[PDB]
Order: sequence, then structure tokens, then C-alpha cells
Amino acid sequence: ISASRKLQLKTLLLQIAKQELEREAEERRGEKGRALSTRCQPLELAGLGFAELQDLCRQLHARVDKVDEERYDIEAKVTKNITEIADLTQKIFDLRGKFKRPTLRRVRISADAMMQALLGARAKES
Amino acid sequence: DEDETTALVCDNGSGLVKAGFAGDDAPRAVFPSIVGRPRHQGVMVGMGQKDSYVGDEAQSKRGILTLKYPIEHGIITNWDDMEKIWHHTFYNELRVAPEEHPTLLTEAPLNPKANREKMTQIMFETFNVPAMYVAIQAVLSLYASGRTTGIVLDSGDGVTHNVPIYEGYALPHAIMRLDLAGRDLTDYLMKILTERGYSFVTTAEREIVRDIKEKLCYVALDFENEMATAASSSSLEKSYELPDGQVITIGNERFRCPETLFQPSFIGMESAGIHETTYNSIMKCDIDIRKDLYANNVMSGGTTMYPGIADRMQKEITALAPSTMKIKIIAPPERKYSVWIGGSILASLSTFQQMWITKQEYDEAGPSIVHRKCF
Amino acid sequence: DEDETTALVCDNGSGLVKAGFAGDDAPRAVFPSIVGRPRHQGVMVGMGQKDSYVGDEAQSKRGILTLKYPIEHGIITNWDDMEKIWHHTFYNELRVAPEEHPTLLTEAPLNPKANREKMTQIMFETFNVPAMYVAIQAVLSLYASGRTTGIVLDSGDGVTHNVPIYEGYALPHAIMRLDLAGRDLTDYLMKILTERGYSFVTTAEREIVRDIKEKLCYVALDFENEMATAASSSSLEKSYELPDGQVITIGNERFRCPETLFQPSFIGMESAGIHETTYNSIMKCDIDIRKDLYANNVMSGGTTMYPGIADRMQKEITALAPSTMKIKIIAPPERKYSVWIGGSILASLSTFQQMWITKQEYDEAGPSIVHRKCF
Amino acid sequence: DDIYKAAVEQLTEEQKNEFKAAFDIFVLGAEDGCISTKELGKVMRMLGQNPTPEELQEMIDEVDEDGSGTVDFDEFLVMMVRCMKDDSKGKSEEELSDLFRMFDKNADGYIDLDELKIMLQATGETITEDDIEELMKDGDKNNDGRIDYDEFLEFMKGVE
Amino acid sequence: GKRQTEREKKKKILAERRKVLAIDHLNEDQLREKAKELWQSIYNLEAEKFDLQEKFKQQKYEINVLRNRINDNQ
Ligand SMILES: Nc1ncnc2c1ncn2[C@@H]1O[C@H](COP(=O)(O)OP(=O)(O)O)[C@@H](O)[C@H]1O
Ligand SMILES: Nc1ncnc2c1ncn2[C@@H]1O[C@H](COP(=O)(O)OP(=O)(O)O)[C@@H](O)[C@H]1O
Ligand SMILES: [Ca+2]
Ligand SMILES: [Ca+2]
Ligand SMILES: [Ca+2]
Ligand SMILES: [Mg+2]
Ligand SMILES: [Mg+2]
Repeated sequence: ISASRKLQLKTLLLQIAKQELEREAEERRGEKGRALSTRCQPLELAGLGFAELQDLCRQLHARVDKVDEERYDIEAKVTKNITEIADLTQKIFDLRGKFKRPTLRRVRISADAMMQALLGARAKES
Repeated sequence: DEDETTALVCDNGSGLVKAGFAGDDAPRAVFPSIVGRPRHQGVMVGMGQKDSYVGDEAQSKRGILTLKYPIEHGIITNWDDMEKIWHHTFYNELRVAPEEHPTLLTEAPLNPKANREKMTQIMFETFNVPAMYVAIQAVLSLYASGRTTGIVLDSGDGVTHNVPIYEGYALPHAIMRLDLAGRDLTDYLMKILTERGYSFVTTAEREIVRDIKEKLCYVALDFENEMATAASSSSLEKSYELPDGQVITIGNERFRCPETLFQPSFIGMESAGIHETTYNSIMKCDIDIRKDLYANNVMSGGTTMYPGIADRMQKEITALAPSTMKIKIIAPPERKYSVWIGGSILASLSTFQQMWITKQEYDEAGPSIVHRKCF
Repeated sequence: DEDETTALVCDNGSGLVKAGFAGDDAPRAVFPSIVGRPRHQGVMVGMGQKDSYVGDEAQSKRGILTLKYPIEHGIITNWDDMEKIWHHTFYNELRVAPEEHPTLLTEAPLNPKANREKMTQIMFETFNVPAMYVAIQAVLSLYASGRTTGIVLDSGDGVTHNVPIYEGYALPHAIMRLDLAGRDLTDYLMKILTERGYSFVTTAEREIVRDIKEKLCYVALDFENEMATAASSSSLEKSYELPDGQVITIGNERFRCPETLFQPSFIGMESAGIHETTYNSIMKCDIDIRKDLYANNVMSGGTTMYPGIADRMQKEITALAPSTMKIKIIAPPERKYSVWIGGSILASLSTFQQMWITKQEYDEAGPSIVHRKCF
Repeated sequence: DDIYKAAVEQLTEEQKNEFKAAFDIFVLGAEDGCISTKELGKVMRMLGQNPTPEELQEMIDEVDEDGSGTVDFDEFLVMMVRCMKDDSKGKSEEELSDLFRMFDKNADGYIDLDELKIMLQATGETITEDDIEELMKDGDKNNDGRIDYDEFLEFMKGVE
Repeated sequence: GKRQTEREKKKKILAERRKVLAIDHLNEDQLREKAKELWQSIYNLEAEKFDLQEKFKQQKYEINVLRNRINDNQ
């Protein structure tokens, strides 16, 4: 085999990877929509009286506070998780550093200028 | 990692934290009680932004991090270090959350109420724990010893507790704590080594000489006679090789370092030596059980790992007490972990599973009421 | 010529200016730090009226132009030469204006405040630069080395800096600069060659003998023994061919020229040799990290291109320090450009793109406040 | 070598003929019939730039596929096409984590050979067993049967 | 003592978002539309929560992944 075939396989991997990510994003959007429809159901204001609307609004405010409490707990969890992820990632960076600093070679002179200087008028396709 | 819903035994002893699951015979996560804080401010880019090291991560780097002791004499100085060491033990070694199993912690005898209320509040409000329990170390050590009678001498790092228990019975009135332990011995060795000629004034060297003491320092069988025979030293003085390579030569100082325990006058305190304080405690007990306390005395604490403590105790007590009865001193092997071991065997009983304190009753009652319920 | 908006890394090291774009592995524009000024006044018509030569244009003509060093020991003597060398590098080699990309300059450790404020002012007021940044050479050299621990020895042309960095931590209190380097070695070789018989007293010859030293002069593995065996020379003395053609014969002087670094008494200064000063610096550090500094010592500077420095350092440190541990000295290939290389890899990070200093904040704050912000 | 050989095969026939002519020009009068450190440095001087010897060695080591320490025609194409940096512009860390996750579909922390093979099967291109083995080796460093995240990161050099 | 205040601030954070509501100056029809805006707030809230949840899951995988790295380069 050759190396060009491996590069072609890798780039095909990348595009099929991106399409998969888009599909997963669409599935997550659909799951979010369905979960929203299940949890937060519409209201039924038809037939409610003056005091009944007041009681409904008070109940909605209580539900508002309950959901914010849940969200705040989940957000505290997410912040702890962010902190832990940062710590672990930096520890892994310190571990894996050692001798793996790379660079692209600079004596690799640009072909366009090199092609002009070597050929003159013969260089047309390159 | 754990398939049994059992309490995590975390002995937060002064100087060494020993954490492990219940049922085990030894703590898996053993690390010193120290907190390393970045001293300077670096312009470097890429290193961990973590602003608070702990445990082995701090032990590995003691030249850059200023070292602070999270516990002093027994009273908790800084609570941030407390939250750091528990959060670390939970989410870096054990790899388990406290929201799935209980936690049997061990605290020292005669501690402040602020300490207890603070740790309980951090373990209930902040962390979601189904149930907590505070336990005295002496009872668990006597459990691990496999007896019900004797006086437990627990010598930690900054405090020393003498606790008499006869017929499995506690005596809260006789428990007397004295802040003489490994730190004051490290300070005495440091000042006498400064008098020898090698002067240092930083904490990293203090921990190094503490380790040197743990490895080499022993107790003398006859102080003055060893002084006389060491005046002309030959095999009495030893040449230790520092982990860095500097050749240190230490002679008599070794067996004169723990001697400060027997002669607190060296540190200019009117307090009596550990042996004399224990003897006075025995007089404070009743005469009927005094012989049993003589025959069942038990020891605990890492400081007891020095060779020659049992014989010194026997000669001193024989010189103080009559020499007509029998005064046998028993020291169980691996006594230091024995306390923790007790915790393990204490967390497997179903009755103990019925003596835990759940969140809801604590929340309504409040921390102070919880203090009344325990004792 | 450049299609990426990235900072221009211009290392203005004493003796050699190395300029190039970020991302490259070596400086493209490398020229000595010299300024040639027309000595006489010519009645000729047609020649360039340019009153200030620089770089290769001055190197090509050293007989007509009186040569002045734009940097001495570290302190900037003349600022006109500074403006000349930057304006030249900008509008004669790189063919790019500073109004389109940043500029990451590298300055020596422990430099005057006047130097920093002056260069920053010339880079902000006169030239329109979107952002500037001053960086110490030792950190970038340690970056290029690919480590975070060790003591960097940077020997430029007129100054030598010893900078210890352990675990990435800079130590601004231990950095000690000493003005012993290539110029004092050139002066020593010149006076000893004048002692040999070939006497010269002009700067062009001084640069020529400097090049001869760079090409031939090496470090001795045993000074006195080489002196004895060179007393009766055979292969120890070499006959060099001057670029002009005069046949020079140089024997032991070679490996006695850099020896002045190890024995500053030759130049009548109480300062200690580079090795002894580094050793004293190691004692000034803490003991805990001293072994790591022994195992990770790094070198930088063009002066380190001589063959035989690593072995000499190893024998001298082994003779000074104990011979029980392991003291490996590491010298990365092409160490001289490594510093510049670091600059390149330091200018590609987005975070570093966030740590630049824009014009407006500097203008309101003023230069002194800028000094506080950096350190 | 991957991006290099890809660019080589992307060349046209007329370009490759010019490359062969330039090779004959460089080895004009040589003694090994290839471009060694000596001949490469001679060409660099003929151009203008000066190359470091260790740099010449490292460059010849980055273009050879045989092991001769010299540059032949098959390596002349690589040495004359490496100018464009194909493996630059690394994907964001979040994108890299996404790549590792979707390659680790069963949620385990390891890209077993089954996942890599089904991925190659899904791509649609005719996957050769040699390609599978070479990619498996390129990823799985310690050769334990799976590509962890560090080995996966190693799999991104020469890829874009 | 600051930690107790930290827990108090946690409860105080929740207290800050809630504000007094007035149902006396509103009529029959307006209250209905106002109820709807309260409802949308609810909706909004859960959405962010959901997001967090999904991120949490993702983040947990990250953790797992990270752990493996330290178990492969030790
Ligand atoms: N292996 C050992 N050898 C000697 N001394 C020790 C050892 N381990 C701990 N110590 C000493 O014990 C003290 C800490 O004891 P601690 O861990 O609190 O005991 P416990 O956990 O039984 O309460 C320190 O001062 C330390 O010097
Ligand atoms: N190729 C070389 N061989 C020997 N010595 C050199 C060489 N290049 C530079 N030097 C010496 O180094 C000094 C200049 O070093 P400098 O360019 O400041 O190093 P850096 O750029 O790493 O700070 C001069 O005294 C010069 O004699
Ligand atoms: Ca070849
Ligand atoms: Ca998998
Ligand atoms: Ca593998
Ligand atoms: Mg103890
Ligand atoms: Mg230098």
C-alpha cells in the first residue's frame, strides 16, 4: 500500500465524523424538544376566574423557584466538574510533555519561489 | 470499585491521614496532613492553575510550596485545608462519591465544640452525605486491641491523650490531653542540631529531620549512663546519609530527643512527663481497678513506633509504683493502624448501621442538638 | 511575504542580532551587533550619503568605518544605534512594516530600567506598533530545551547570566549577572598574542581574531598537564591561514583563552569563575532541589559553541561537589538559536496573544506603570 | 511521509518530468546517483541559503523511504512537494474530544479495533487489510488492542 | 465563619431571583397574558437545565477519558 491511501482514508474519516456530529446534534435537539414538551406543559386559562388566575400565577411562581433551585444545583455540579476536568487535563499535560514539542521544518523552501528560481519559464504547472 | 454499601473509614489523625473502605485491615490512602501553597507568582504558561496542593502532591514539592499544618495541638486552624483534604480524598484517590455510602470519622478526645460543629456542617450542608458519625479514637483502638480493660496512650503528632477504660467503660472525667508529641520533639531535635552546628530554619528540612527521627531516633534505657558512655563514642554515634547526599553525623542526640517527653522542663513547661501524668491519672482512678489498669495498659499513635518505649515505660512505672505486683505492658503489633482497623470492624455491625445520624433530623435539630445526642 | 498575523521574533542578543518571523525554526536575518561610522570626510561625488552603516554592510567594510559596539556589558550605550538596527531590520531585510504584526523582543536578565523604558518608548511613540512585550531569555531557552527544571547558563558576548528554574519556577533573587564573556576573552587572546609577537591595536583585527577564536579556540580538559605537554609541541600547535593570507601560528594560547573564565584573576578581578559562581548559586538555592539543578543544568549563548565545555564543567563540578550522586549535564544541539526558537513557539499561543500590551493602555499608564505590569 | 506522498501522487505528469530533470541537474556529475548532504548543500549554495549539517541530516531523514541517507527521485518528489503544510490548523480540543467519543461509541475510554474497522467500513472506500493494520499500529502504540486518548492524539499528527 | 456565609449566600442567590408579585392592580384579561409570561420563564429555565444535564453527561465521559490517560502514561 501507499501513504496517500492512508491520508485519503483519514480525511474520509474526518468528513464522516463531522456528519456523525451533525446527526448527534440533531438528535440532541430533538431530545431536548421532547423533554421540554413532556416537562413544561402548556397552560389552560380558558374558564379561570379572577382569584383562580391569581392562584395559578402563585403556583407558577413556586414552580419557577423550584426549577431554578434544581438548575442551580445542576450548575454547581457542572462547575465542580469543570474544575475537576481542568485539573485533570493540566496534570495530563504535565505528564505527557517530556519530549514531545514539535515544529514544521523551515528549510522546506516554498516551491513557487524555488520553482521560479530553478526553471525560469519552464515552470508553468507547478 | 466498591460493591458494598459500607461506610468509608477516614482517620484524620494529626500528621497522617489514613483513608480506606470498611472491612479492610489497613488504610490504602496514607498521606501526611500538610497543605502546600504557591509562594510566588509565575509568569509561566501551561502549568496547573491549581492554587492548593495536598498530600503526596505537596510532599513531592516542598521547596516551592510554603507548608502549613492543617491541625495544631488538636484545634483546627484553617477550614479550607479541611475541605481540601476531604475533597481530595474523595475525588482523587478513592474514586467514589460520598453520596452513596456513610462515613465513620475518628476525632481526638476532648476537642472543641466549634471543630465538631464545623466538620459536621461541611459534611452535611456542602457535601451530600446520607449519614455521619463522630467517634473517639481510644475506643476504636481498644477494640482493635481485642480487650475491654486498660489505659490507652495515644501519642499523635501534636497532642497526647491518656484515656482509661476498664470493663469497656469510658471515663470522660479522667481524660487529660497534653500537647506534647512529635512536633515538639522535632523542634527539640532541630534546636539541638542547630547547637551541634548544622543550622536550618525552613519547614522542608523540618519534615526531613522528622523522617530521620522516625527512622533512627529511639528511646534510651538509662539516660545518664548512656550520656556518660557516649561521652567517649564509638558505636554509639552513627553517620546517616541524607537523601540529598550530605553526610550527617548524629550521636547521642537520638536517644535524647524523645527524652523531652519524660522531662518537659526542657521546653520550659510546668507540665509533667507522659509517664508521670499517666501515673497521676492512675491515682485519680479508683484503687480497685488500678491493678487492672497496670496490667492492661495499651498504646496508640504513630509516635509509638520508636524502639525502646515499652522497656522505658516498665522501668519508670516500676520505679514510681510498688514492685510487689505484676505490671505487664502490652503493645499490639502495627498499633498505629489498629485504630483505623477498629473503624473497619465497627462499620460492619448492623446495630452500628442503626446508630447513624441522617440529614433530616440534623437539619431540624441543628448541630448543637446533634452534639447532645452523641454525648 | 508573510500571510500570517504573527509577532516578529527579534532576538537582539549582544554580539549577534537574530531576527525572523514566528513559527520558524531558525533566524533568517543573522548579523553581528556593530555600527560602522564614516571616519573621514570624502570629496568624492556619487557614493551613498548614508551616514550610518549597520550589519553586513558594515562587516563588508571594517577598514574605513570606525566600529562601535551598540551594547556593552548589557547597558545600552547609544540609542541611535538601537534605532538604526531596528529600522534596518524592518526596512532592509524582512521587507515588512511593524504596523501589521506584533513584536516579541527578548532582553537580558537584570537589565536597567532606563534601557527597558527607552526601547519601549521607541517601539510605541516613534514606530506605530500595535503591541510590544519584553521577555527574559532564560525562560525561552528553557522552553526550547523542552523541560521545566534546571539552571540556564547564558553566556553572550559581554555578559553571562546564571538563571535557576526548578519546576518552571523563576528565582529573581538568585539571578546573578557577571560581565565576563567573549569580549573579555577576545581582549585576553589579543594581549597574549601581542605577548607572542604579533601586535595589533585596531578593532577590525579584534573582530578577525574573535572569528579565529570562534573557529579554533577550545576548552582544555586539564590546564596544567596541557601546559606541560605543550612545552614541547608537535601536534598541539596549529598553523592557521588568515583570510588575508598571512601565516599565523597559534599553539597553547587557544585552550588558555577561555581558561580566563575559570580564573578571573587573569583580568585582575575578585569575581569568581563561572563554575564557582554557579556552584555558589546552587548553595544559595534550597537543598531539596539542588540535586535536580545538578541533573538538569542547561546552557545557552553563542560562547558555548566551543568544543570541550561539557567535560570541563563535569570535572569541575565533580571536584567541587560530592561524587556520590549523579550529575549529568545536558546541552541541546544548536542551543544558540534555541532561545529564538522558543520565541517562535511562544508567539503561536492564543493565550500569549492575550498577554500583549496595546498602545492606548501604555499611553495612559506611562512606561513606569508598564514596568509594574510585566513584573 | 503521509501528506508528503499524498502531495507527490497529486502531482501531474509534466510536473514529475520537470522534477526528474531537476534531479538529473542536481546529481549532475555526482558519485552516488542521489542527492546526499553534500549535493543538497551544494544546491542550497547554488540557490543562496545556507543549511546546517545537522539540519541537512534531519531533512534527509524526513524525506527518505529507503534508508540510504540520500535523496533519490521517489524522495525528490517529497523533498520538492513538502512546502505546503497540510497537517497544520489542528482541531480544537473540544473537537478532538468529540472525535474520540464518536470513535469510542460504546463509551469505554478506548477505541478497540472493532470500532476502527466498522468506521473504515462505514467510510465507504475500499478498505485494504494492510491499511487497517497500518492505521491500527499508527494509533495503538503499545499494541494492546485499542487506541486510548493519548494514542488517539498521537494519531492526529500528519492528519487534517 | 465565611463558609457558613457561603452556604447562606447559596440560599441568598435563590432569594435574589424571586421578587414580590402584585395581583391587585391587574384585571381579568391581563392576568392571563401575564400568566403566560411566567410559563415561558419556566420553559426557559428547564431548557438551560436540560443543557447542563447533557453537558454533565459529556463532562463525565471527559473525566473517564482523562483518567485513562493518567493510567496509560504513568
Ligand atoms: N513509622 C513511624 N515511625 C516513627 N514515628 C512515626 C511513624 N509514623 C508516624 N509517626 C509519628 O506519629 C505522629 C503522627 O501520629 P498519628 O498518625 O496521629 O497516629 P494515629 O494515626 O495512630 O493517631 C507524628 O508525629 C510522627 O512523627
Ligand atoms: N559559532 C560560534 N562559535 C563560537 N562562538 C560563537 C559563535 N557564535 C557566537 N559566538 C560567541 O557568542 C557571543 C555572542 O553570543 P549571543 O549571540 O549573544 O548568544 P545568544 O544569542 O544565545 O544570547 C560572542 O562573544 C561570540 O564570540
Ligand atoms: Ca534515499
Ligand atoms: Ca470503544
Ligand atoms: Ca493501546
Ligand atoms: Mg495517634
Ligand atoms: Mg547568549
